[PDB]
This record gives sequence, structure tokens and C-alpha cells, in this order.
Amino acid sequence: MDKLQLKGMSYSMCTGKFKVVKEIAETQHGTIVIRVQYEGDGSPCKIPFEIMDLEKRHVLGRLITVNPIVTEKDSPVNIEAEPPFGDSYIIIGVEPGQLKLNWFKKGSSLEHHHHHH
Repeated sequence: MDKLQLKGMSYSMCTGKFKVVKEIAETQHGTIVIRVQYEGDGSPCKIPFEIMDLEKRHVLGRLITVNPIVTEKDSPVNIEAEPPFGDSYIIIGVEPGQLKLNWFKKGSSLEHHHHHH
């Protein structure tokens, strides 16, 4: 009704918030998958995402599952996106409670290190 830019595979726009259901996964093809449950109110709507540059804190990421969609406002939706390189914080949802996940990074993965005794 008031939209005119994403013609194709579109529905609405889950503007509420998002709960990560699973850490970003890798599609084994350069992309990654983020499973999260749409939080807020939206029903069959699209999922907010942000990974490009400027106010993205990144350089140039892509979305293979561009603005995915939830069907019941609680269906854990996985988002396939192509991270550029270095610290890649994928953003889901909208500022107002939107989510964030760092992936790719430089070369190391999962900084598993901690002192204790």
C-alpha cells in the first residue's frame, strides 16, 4: 500500500525486535545464516537486516535471504547473508531493540581464551 521499492518476494516488515535463536551459521558458500525469532508485532512480515557500511560498522556485506519473513511473529527465521571480511556485525531487526552478531572477523574464529588458575 505505501511501499514501492522491493518488487518481488515481499510481504510486510517485522519492525518489532528479534531474538537470536541460533548464532550465525555458514552456508559453506561465503554466506552465513542467522536464526532468530521475530520479536514484537508483525505476523507474516519481512525481517530487518543491515550489513553494508557507513553506519553499519562494516565495509560491504550482502543478503542472500534479503529481508527474510516470519509467518507467525515467532517462527525462528534464519537469514543468509554474504559477509565482506574482518569483524562483521550482522544487524537484525530495527535500531529499537534490533539484534547484532559479529562473524568472519580477520582470520581467527571464536576467540576461545580465558584465564582462571
